[PDB]
Amino acid sequence: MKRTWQPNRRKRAKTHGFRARMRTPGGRKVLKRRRQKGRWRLTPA
Amino acid sequence: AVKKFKPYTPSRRFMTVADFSEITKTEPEKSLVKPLKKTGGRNNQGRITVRFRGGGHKRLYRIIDFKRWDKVGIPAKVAAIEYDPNRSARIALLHYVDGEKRYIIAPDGLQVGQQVVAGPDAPIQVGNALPLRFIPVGTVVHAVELEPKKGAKLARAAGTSAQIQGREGDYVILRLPSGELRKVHGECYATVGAVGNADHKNIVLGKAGRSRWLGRRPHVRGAAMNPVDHPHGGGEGRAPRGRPPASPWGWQTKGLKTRKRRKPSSRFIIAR
RNA sequence: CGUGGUUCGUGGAGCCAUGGGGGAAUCUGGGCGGACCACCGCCUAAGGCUAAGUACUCCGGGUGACCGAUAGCGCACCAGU
RNA sequence: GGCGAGCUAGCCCUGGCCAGGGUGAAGCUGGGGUGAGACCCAGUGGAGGCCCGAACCGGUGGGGGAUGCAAACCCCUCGGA
RNA sequence: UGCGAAUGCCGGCAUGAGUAACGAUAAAGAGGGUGAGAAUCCCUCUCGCCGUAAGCCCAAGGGUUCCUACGCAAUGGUCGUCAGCGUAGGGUUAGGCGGGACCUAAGGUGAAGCCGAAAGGCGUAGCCGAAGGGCAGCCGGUUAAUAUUCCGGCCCUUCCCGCAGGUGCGAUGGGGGGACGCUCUAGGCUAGGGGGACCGGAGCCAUGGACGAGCCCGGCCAGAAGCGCAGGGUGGGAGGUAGGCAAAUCCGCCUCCCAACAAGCUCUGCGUGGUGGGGAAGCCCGUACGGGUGACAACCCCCCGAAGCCAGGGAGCCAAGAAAAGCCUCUAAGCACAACCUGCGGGAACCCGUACCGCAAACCGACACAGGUGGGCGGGUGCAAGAGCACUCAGGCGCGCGGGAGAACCCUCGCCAAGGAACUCUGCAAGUUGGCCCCGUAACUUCGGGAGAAGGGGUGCUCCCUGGGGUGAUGAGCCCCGGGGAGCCGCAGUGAACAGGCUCUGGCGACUGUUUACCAAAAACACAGCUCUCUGCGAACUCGUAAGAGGAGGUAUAGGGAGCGACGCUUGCCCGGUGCCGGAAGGUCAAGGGGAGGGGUGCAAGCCCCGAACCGAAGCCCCGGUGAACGGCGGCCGUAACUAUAACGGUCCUAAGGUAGCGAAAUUCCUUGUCGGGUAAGUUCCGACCUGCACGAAAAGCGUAACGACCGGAGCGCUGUCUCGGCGAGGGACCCGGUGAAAUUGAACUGGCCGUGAAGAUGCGGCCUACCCGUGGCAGGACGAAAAGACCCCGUGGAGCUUUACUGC
RNA sequence: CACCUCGAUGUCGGCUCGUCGCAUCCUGGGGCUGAAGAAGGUCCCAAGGGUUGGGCUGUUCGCCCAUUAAAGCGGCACGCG
RNA sequence: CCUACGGGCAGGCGCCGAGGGUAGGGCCCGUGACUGGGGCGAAGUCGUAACAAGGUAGCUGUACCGGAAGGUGCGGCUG
RNA sequence: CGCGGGGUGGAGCAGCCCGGUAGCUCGUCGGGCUCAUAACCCGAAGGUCGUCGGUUCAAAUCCGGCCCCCGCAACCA
Ligand SMILES: [Mg+2]
Ligand SMILES: [Mg+2]
Ligand SMILES: [Mg+2]
Ligand SMILES: [Mg+2]
Ligand SMILES: [Mg+2]
Ligand SMILES: [Mg+2]
Ligand SMILES: [Mg+2]
Ligand SMILES: [Mg+2]
Ligand SMILES: [Mg+2]
Ligand SMILES: [Mg+2]
Ligand SMILES: [Mg+2]
Ligand SMILES: [Mg+2]
Ligand SMILES: [Mg+2]
Ligand SMILES: [Mg+2]
Ligand SMILES: [Mg+2]
Ligand SMILES: [Mg+2]
Ligand SMILES: [Mg+2]
Ligand SMILES: [Mg+2]
Ligand SMILES: [Mg+2]
Ligand SMILES: [Mg+2]
Ligand SMILES: [Mg+2]
Ligand SMILES: [Mg+2]
Ligand SMILES: [Mg+2]
Ligand SMILES: [Mg+2]
Ligand SMILES: [Mg+2]
Ligand SMILES: [Mg+2]
Ligand SMILES: [Mg+2]
Ligand SMILES: [Mg+2]
Ligand SMILES: [Mg+2]
Ligand SMILES: [Mg+2]
Ligand SMILES: [Mg+2]
Ligand SMILES: [Mg+2]
Ligand SMILES: [Mg+2]
Ligand SMILES: [Mg+2]
Ligand SMILES: [Mg+2]
Ligand SMILES: [Mg+2]
Ligand SMILES: [Mg+2]
Ligand SMILES: [Mg+2]
Ligand SMILES: [Mg+2]
Ligand SMILES: [Mg+2]
Ligand SMILES: [Mg+2]
Ligand SMILES: [Mg+2]
Ligand SMILES: [Mg+2]
Ligand SMILES: [Mg+2]
Ligand SMILES: [Mg+2]
Ligand SMILES: [Mg+2]
Ligand SMILES: [Mg+2]
Ligand SMILES: [Mg+2]
Ligand SMILES: [Mg+2]
Ligand SMILES: [Mg+2]
Ligand SMILES: [Mg+2]
Ligand SMILES: [Mg+2]
Ligand SMILES: [Mg+2]
Ligand SMILES: [Mg+2]
Ligand SMILES: [Mg+2]
Ligand SMILES: [Mg+2]
Ligand SMILES: [Mg+2]
Ligand SMILES: [Mg+2]
Ligand SMILES: [Mg+2]
Ligand SMILES: [Mg+2]
Ligand SMILES: [Mg+2]
Ligand SMILES: [Mg+2]
Ligand SMILES: [Mg+2]
Ligand SMILES: [Mg+2]
Ligand SMILES: [Mg+2]
Ligand SMILES: [Mg+2]
Ligand SMILES: [Mg+2]
Ligand SMILES: [Mg+2]
Ligand SMILES: [Mg+2]
Ligand SMILES: [Mg+2]
Ligand SMILES: [Mg+2]
Ligand SMILES: [Mg+2]
Ligand SMILES: [Mg+2]
Ligand SMILES: [Mg+2]
Ligand SMILES: [Mg+2]
Ligand SMILES: [Mg+2]
Ligand SMILES: [Mg+2]
Ligand SMILES: [Mg+2]
Ligand SMILES: [Mg+2]
Ligand SMILES: [Mg+2]
Ligand SMILES: [Mg+2]
Ligand SMILES: [Mg+2]
Ligand SMILES: [Mg+2]
Ligand SMILES: [Mg+2]
Ligand SMILES: [Mg+2]
Ligand SMILES: [Mg+2]
Ligand SMILES: [Mg+2]
Ligand SMILES: [Mg+2]
Ligand SMILES: [Mg+2]
Ligand SMILES: [Mg+2]
Ligand SMILES: [Mg+2]
Ligand SMILES: [Mg+2]
Ligand SMILES: [Mg+2]
Ligand SMILES: [Mg+2]
Ligand SMILES: [Mg+2]
Ligand SMILES: [Mg+2]
Ligand SMILES: [Mg+2]
Ligand SMILES: [Mg+2]
Ligand SMILES: [Mg+2]
Ligand SMILES: [Mg+2]
Ligand SMILES: [Mg+2]
Ligand SMILES: [Mg+2]
Ligand SMILES: [Mg+2]
Ligand SMILES: [Mg+2]
Ligand SMILES: [Mg+2]
Ligand SMILES: [Mg+2]
Ligand SMILES: [Mg+2]
Ligand SMILES: [Mg+2]
Ligand SMILES: [Mg+2]
Ligand SMILES: [Mg+2]
Ligand SMILES: [Mg+2]
Ligand SMILES: [Mg+2]
Ligand SMILES: [Mg+2]
Ligand SMILES: [Mg+2]
Ligand SMILES: [Mg+2]
Ligand SMILES: [Mg+2]
Ligand SMILES: [Mg+2]
Ligand SMILES: [Mg+2]
Ligand SMILES: [Mg+2]
Ligand SMILES: [Mg+2]
Ligand SMILES: [Mg+2]
Ligand SMILES: [Mg+2]
Ligand SMILES: [Mg+2]
Ligand SMILES: [Mg+2]
Ligand SMILES: [Mg+2]
Ligand SMILES: [Mg+2]
Ligand SMILES: [Mg+2]
Ligand SMILES: [Mg+2]
Ligand SMILES: [Mg+2]
Ligand SMILES: [Mg+2]
Ligand SMILES: [Mg+2]
Ligand SMILES: [Mg+2]
Ligand SMILES: [Mg+2]
Ligand SMILES: [Mg+2]
Ligand SMILES: [Mg+2]
Ligand SMILES: [Mg+2]
Ligand SMILES: [Mg+2]
Ligand SMILES: [Mg+2]
Ligand SMILES: [Mg+2]
Ligand SMILES: [Mg+2]
Ligand SMILES: [Mg+2]
Ligand SMILES: [Mg+2]
Ligand SMILES: [Mg+2]
Ligand SMILES: [Mg+2]
Ligand SMILES: [Mg+2]
Ligand SMILES: [Mg+2]
Ligand SMILES: [Mg+2]
Ligand SMILES: [Mg+2]
Ligand SMILES: [Mg+2]
Ligand SMILES: [Mg+2]
Ligand SMILES: [Mg+2]
Ligand SMILES: [Mg+2]
Ligand SMILES: [Mg+2]
Ligand SMILES: [Mg+2]
Ligand SMILES: [Mg+2]
Ligand SMILES: [Mg+2]
Ligand SMILES: [Mg+2]
Repeated sequence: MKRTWQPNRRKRAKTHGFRARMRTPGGRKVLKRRRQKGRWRLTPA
Repeated sequence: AVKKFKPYTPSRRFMTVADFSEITKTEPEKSLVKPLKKTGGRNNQGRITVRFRGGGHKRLYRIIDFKRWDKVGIPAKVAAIEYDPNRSARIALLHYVDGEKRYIIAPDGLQVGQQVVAGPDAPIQVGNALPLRFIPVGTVVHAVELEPKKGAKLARAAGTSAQIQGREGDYVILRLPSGELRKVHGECYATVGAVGNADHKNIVLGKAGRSRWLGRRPHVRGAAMNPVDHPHGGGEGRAPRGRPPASPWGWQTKGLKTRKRRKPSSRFIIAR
């Protein structure tokens, strides 16, 4: 039946995007985290 | 005066629709003075703050004129009486000789051809607005201001009226639709007559769907709930309140008075 | 009056700070020595600056009765893959 | 302390869809009726959380499936339309 | 620092096992080719399957999967020479298509402003924000692979400059406009489709007949101006003006004068059109696809006809149906040697996307997964219609293991003698019924219903006669509704496919609806409707620390909370307790005021502590009201001229002792109460009695037509449900080739009985029986597998819930 | 009673298939009788084989209808998921 | 088959048709657990409604209430 | 079996707690008013306190056994 993943390019940027991460202070932290750890990707592609 | 239906379908049996003979040749309710986009939404920034609302026919806002001193002396002719989905009442469209058009909430018996006017002058005839103080004790009236220049706020629902039982000092005594006795400043513009479309009280939606077109979503009794979400909720095959009847938020809903006591408004009230 | 800080949890409860109310004085003036008074002493509030000794290790070096690829950092290897 | 309404629930803005059948409300016109009416009868008309029934939305009973085709499926039957 | 256990951790390898399975039962067969190797790749022919699709286009998403050469280790459930796989090279062409240098929507963001310990929150203008609004390209050809993008033909927009002609030009400002619902619907067209004796075409005469008005095949597409046909839009002139936050000559309003018509003007649609281009069968070629010919192809008449176009068309209705820009007009500063408008002409025209898959092997589901996924097109014949059903065109497929065999058993189907619910918890299941036309149809009812009630008859084909309509000329043709008559055939004419079994009677809920995504669809929720109660508007109420916001741009015919639940007849008594409402007195009580008096230290002045009376709120007490507020609504004894029984009486208690109605009930313990009814026989069912363990009136009482995938009873019809089984079919099971799992597993050389043993022994005792090893089957046992029992207890273990538990906010 | 089993010994009835016991329901053989015959009563022997179809209820059981030679009682984890 | 054949009879088919069957209606009668009132019946219970202001003038139509007669409300009659 | 209450003149109740008193209403009996009855008024009688013990100076009362009557409870399984 209908599963949980209905990919939508716009939703994914609008939600987990870089510009999205940067507004909420909690989001900046996510980035600050993924950098510290050295994530090759700070954000979904 | 409230149209009936034959029972050619259930719910059509006891159902009842408004009578629209007072609706002068009218359909597209003239832009300019209204309509106006009406932002219909059932809650505030985020959360629902008024329960069981939503859906319902999309509707254009009719920007009506609730202060008439705006046009002292300048009379106007009654051009039309039309449907407004934003109030129980009907709105009269009146052309001024100024060339300006605006809607007014249609008084009862107001014919489509009358000259209307507002001001200390103003003949005491149905449709004319006047500062209360200059209105003969005993006359009924509607669309009353509560404080000078703040715009009419009383008796605007279909059929609602208000009598001026007397005067005292800068104020006049009004008997409101509620039956309350209120001192109101004499300088407050009222407009002689009683609202209108008063058969409005006797319509019968008839079906569930009808209540929805009006944008009223289903209402569920606490009783039907669990204890998590309402004071009455749980205990097997239902069971009497089991406490003094209360709102989902805990407060009692039978009799408990809720008006703030220290309200300054208090010293100008005198009834039910 | 209401609270915090101090070992001090209302305790005989000072001292320091202060949300609220009232509200001074300028050397013979003020604060303090654990309720309060006296005596005796200590110090000059309601402005500010001040290196060094002190803390830490992304980083560099030196050592090891530290590990030796299931150990040792998650990664000795194109691993935060 | 953060991450989630790309599943699901509600609401908001803006678009889209519902084969074809049937029943025949008001109103209208004509005839009758009366002091005038009510009302009656035809014809017309085409209302309805109206009827039958695909799409579409469902999940009623049963059978199968049970390391499945499937971490909710398949067939027959059934509800709304 | 020593391992054998921790349902231990990581890793390796076993067992089950050559076992189950190899993923829809739409289906295959042969020939030829290639190759080391072929059921599996290429080609041909034959067969089968989709065809409102299993064909075709678009949007998401995916991201080289596209085309070609070479290749087969692995991925492919077998094979593989093939592939969506490995390597390499190629491939995505736009002023007009989509999106951006346009507009606004919800929402977001946000100068001003407001609020918040910090983080931050709100927020007017503005800005961002589209599948909505605006806006100029149609058709053919070409590539292995792109094309409205290249080419070809015809056509068009904007920007810049110039020339001419015209005018007060000028806007972020004003106004008109854009501009809007649902249902039904007129006329005229179009896509689309059928027919044709007419036009064009390779061929064909078979097997008994046919050389024929034979058969088979095709008879179009795009297209400016102009012109026609249909439709939408729209008044003209003058005067006054105080309104449209400046100004308008525009709009609004008033008077007057002319058309009220679409006449005029204007826009769109359709037709015709220069021109451009396509163009079947069949046959020939060689494919892995296509290509030549057929061709100088022909290219025409008739009919059926949209849900689409003219579009803002018309009518009815109530629930009363976005915005902004482009656009037009008006003026403002400003400029008017400007500027703008019309026509022509030259020049200029940017960024991103474009391959391929897209109902699926390329998207979401760990998989080449029987699931999920939005919009458009979706032909023909027939069946009353239709997107239904059957067959079929175009196109696409036979679903990536096969070959044999003909057991049990299972699944999915077909039929069955006699009987016909005897089956069972229950007709579960399955059968019967079944479309259309006509005849006919009850109680009851809210007059609509109940109704497809029930129950019946007709249904094919042939010939003859005959009526009406649409299109044409009134005529033929063609298309459509029929009407009457005489006959033919079968077991049977909706001859296949899709297509209600019916009636009677109770319970609950009025009704359509909603719900435990994945064990409950219901008598539960919701529902119109009744009642209570709160709220006078900066309303009550809700969210938030706040600002603020919803309520509502609403105003008591309104909004919030609560119960009840269409409708009908109704809803009694108790205010003592709890709640709520009223009560300016009195009683009590906090801070505070107040200070009579007491005390600590000083020689003193003083300084500093305590602290009575007294004036000090709400609340509580107290005093009343209140029942669709929380709630409640008696016990014993006696009594009538047979007997029973008790209208009547006595007494105790209470705040008051249950009224109407209903009652063995979704409630009745005793209980299969008792009587009647149904049955040969009735624990259930219907009617009734009342002895109501333990009904009762808005947690409503009693009824009620209609409605129900609810639940109970009865009958008719019909049946494999059954007596009671039998046969048959296909898919597995079996055998052969290929691939090849899983839970589980202390180790095994693993029998019966009677005993014993931690009380249920393959494993101990005694006896009995038994050569070693497999295969197809059955499930009694291994206290068989699975899950550290959900029940039960225990833990001074958790958590959700409640209140007159405690203590807080 | 609390002995194995709570790191699971599925718990009533039905259906299917049975197998055993005898304390025998029927048939076979008997003694006694208040056994005339016929039919019975009662105890003894005997487990070969047999022991019906229906209505009510989930029922086991029980009641009832119609029969019958008879409509037997128990055990087998109240036999057997 | 018979003729005195362009005939008759037999025989065949068809309409109608007694009645039989299936289905659904109507009217009437009998009967039924139980149930409503009614009539009648030498000496039952309870009360006092009416007749005399019947000890609350009576009666009345309606409505509510009550062991019972009744009471009360609203209006009407005078008998 | 469990738990709680009750038993007192003829009827229905109080007196039991807290030891010594037996009380209220009705009924019954005699007397009045009445033609008579009821109502009404004046008087009166009647109880060992369910039984058996126990405690105490003394028991309806406090205690235990039993006999009765009424009510409640019987849940997970
Ligand atoms: Mg996932
Ligand atoms: Mg993923
Ligand atoms: Mg998108
Ligand atoms: Mg920062
Ligand atoms: Mg890198
Ligand atoms: Mg509700
Ligand atoms: Mg609930
Ligand atoms: Mg919650
Ligand atoms: Mg609660
Ligand atoms: Mg409750
Ligand atoms: Mg209950
Ligand atoms: Mg303490
Ligand atoms: Mg201070
Ligand atoms: Mg000093
Ligand atoms: Mg000090
Ligand atoms: Mg000291
Ligand atoms: Mg000091
Ligand atoms: Mg200082
Ligand atoms: Mg200093
Ligand atoms: Mg420093
Ligand atoms: Mg280092
Ligand atoms: Mg070492
Ligand atoms: Mg290693
Ligand atoms: Mg390592
Ligand atoms: Mg490091
Ligand atoms: Mg590691
Ligand atoms: Mg690396
Ligand atoms: Mg969502
Ligand atoms: Mg419907
Ligand atoms: Mg229906
Ligand atoms: Mg339907
Ligand atoms: Mg469609
Ligand atoms: Mg199902
Ligand atoms: Mg279900
Ligand atoms: Mg199912
Ligand atoms: Mg199932
Ligand atoms: Mg059906
Ligand atoms: Mg259906
Ligand atoms: Mg080991
Ligand atoms: Mg060990
Ligand atoms: Mg390895
Ligand atoms: Mg095996
Ligand atoms: Mg096998
Ligand atoms: Mg196999
Ligand atoms: Mg496909
Ligand atoms: Mg690749
Ligand atoms: Mg190749
Ligand atoms: Mg390979
Ligand atoms: Mg392979
Ligand atoms: Mg596979
Ligand atoms: Mg390819
Ligand atoms: Mg490749
Ligand atoms: Mg495109
Ligand atoms: Mg530019
Ligand atoms: Mg914008
Ligand atoms: Mg913000
Ligand atoms: Mg924009
Ligand atoms: Mg658009
Ligand atoms: Mg465009
Ligand atoms: Mg093309
Ligand atoms: Mg292509
Ligand atoms: Mg055409
Ligand atoms: Mg055509
Ligand atoms: Mg030729
Ligand atoms: Mg021939
Ligand atoms: Mg010829
Ligand atoms: Mg043709
Ligand atoms: Mg005009
Ligand atoms: Mg054209
Ligand atoms: Mg043209
Ligand atoms: Mg040509
Ligand atoms: Mg081919
Ligand atoms: Mg229109
Ligand atoms: Mg703008
Ligand atoms: Mg101009
Ligand atoms: Mg392309
Ligand atoms: Mg393409
Ligand atoms: Mg594919
Ligand atoms: Mg495609
Ligand atoms: Mg599709
Ligand atoms: Mg996939
Ligand atoms: Mg596959
Ligand atoms: Mg698939
Ligand atoms: Mg779906
Ligand atoms: Mg036919
Ligand atoms: Mg059909
Ligand atoms: Mg089909
Ligand atoms: Mg087919
Ligand atoms: Mg084909
Ligand atoms: Mg397959
Ligand atoms: Mg049969
Ligand atoms: Mg038969
Ligand atoms: Mg039969
Ligand atoms: Mg039966
Ligand atoms: Mg049976
Ligand atoms: Mg069935
Ligand atoms: Mg069928
Ligand atoms: Mg019925
Ligand atoms: Mg035929
Ligand atoms: Mg004709
Ligand atoms: Mg049907
Ligand atoms: Mg049906
Ligand atoms: Mg219902
Ligand atoms: Mg659902
Ligand atoms: Mg469910
Ligand atoms: Mg507001
Ligand atoms: Mg608002
Ligand atoms: Mg309810
Ligand atoms: Mg009540
Ligand atoms: Mg009370
Ligand atoms: Mg009271
Ligand atoms: Mg009270
Ligand atoms: Mg009280
Ligand atoms: Mg007698
Ligand atoms: Mg009961
Ligand atoms: Mg009988
Ligand atoms: Mg039952
Ligand atoms: Mg009761
Ligand atoms: Mg009840
Ligand atoms: Mg109630
Ligand atoms: Mg109810
Ligand atoms: Mg009922
Ligand atoms: Mg329903
Ligand atoms: Mg149902
Ligand atoms: Mg069978
Ligand atoms: Mg063996
Ligand atoms: Mg043993
Ligand atoms: Mg031994
Ligand atoms: Mg042994
Ligand atoms: Mg074996
Ligand atoms: Mg076994
Ligand atoms: Mg088996
Ligand atoms: Mg086990
Ligand atoms: Mg455990
Ligand atoms: Mg605890
Ligand atoms: Mg034990
Ligand atoms: Mg023990
Ligand atoms: Mg075990
Ligand atoms: Mg024996
Ligand atoms: Mg039964
Ligand atoms: Mg047995
Ligand atoms: Mg037992
Ligand atoms: Mg058992
Ligand atoms: Mg089982
Ligand atoms: Mg009788
Ligand atoms: Mg009687
Ligand atoms: Mg009387
Ligand atoms: Mg009397
Ligand atoms: Mg009287
Ligand atoms: Mg009484
Ligand atoms: Mg009366
Ligand atoms: Mg009277
Ligand atoms: Mg007594
Ligand atoms: Mg006495
Ligand atoms: Mg006496
Ligand atoms: Mg004694
Ligand atoms: Mg419990």
